Amino acid sequence: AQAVVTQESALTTSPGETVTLTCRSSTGAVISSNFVSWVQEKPDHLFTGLIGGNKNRAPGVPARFSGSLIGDKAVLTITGAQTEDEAIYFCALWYSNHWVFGGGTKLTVLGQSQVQLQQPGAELAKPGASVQLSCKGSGYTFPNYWMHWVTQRPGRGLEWIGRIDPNSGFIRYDERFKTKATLTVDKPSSTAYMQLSSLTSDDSAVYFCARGCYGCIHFDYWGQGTTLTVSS
Repeated sequence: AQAVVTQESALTTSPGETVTLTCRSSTGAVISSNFVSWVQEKPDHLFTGLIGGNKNRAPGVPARFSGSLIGDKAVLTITGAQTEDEAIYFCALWYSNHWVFGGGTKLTVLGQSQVQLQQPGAELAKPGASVQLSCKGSGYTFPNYWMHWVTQRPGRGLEWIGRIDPNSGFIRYDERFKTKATLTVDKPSSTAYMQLSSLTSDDSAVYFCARGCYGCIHFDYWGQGTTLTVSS
């Protein structure tokens, strides 16, 4: 509904400590049909998925990361923090027909890939116009995965736009973007496209593609993000 996902604002740790990050729902409970993912953001908006399906560690994620649902919440535990774990951690919950991200937890640590999703670094467009963003997937079987699209605006949060299944052609849009975005794919070139229409400068943001599928670790791999600038 009007679902809001809330996380710790900040946490401070040091090497060898155990970190507990939590993720709670405004409905009053996180449940297994929320299909929780945990993702990690490092500087230059560099996103890495860690946990998906509430409790499954993504391949190539270090063993010190674990996730599960405990009590009324989703929990990410780092058992033995490392300095490279300094980052922003977001949880993402499925609510009936869209994904909702938490506000992110900033983790400070004292003591300071075959799969590629290829996006242009930047695009420029004028207000009132439309722009086409592209994301080329390589190192995996493109038609066997959904492509999610997500946006992050300056200093603010993550918002899910939609996803497309290349095999069935099924598209699910977030209500928030259903007039703004149009998703397509070209299977032979292994490329997913997003058209953004009726551009204003509030559309100036970073736009990411990320992988998913039915029963997979959603948002396990991410493009670098295209920085879109809308200016005259």
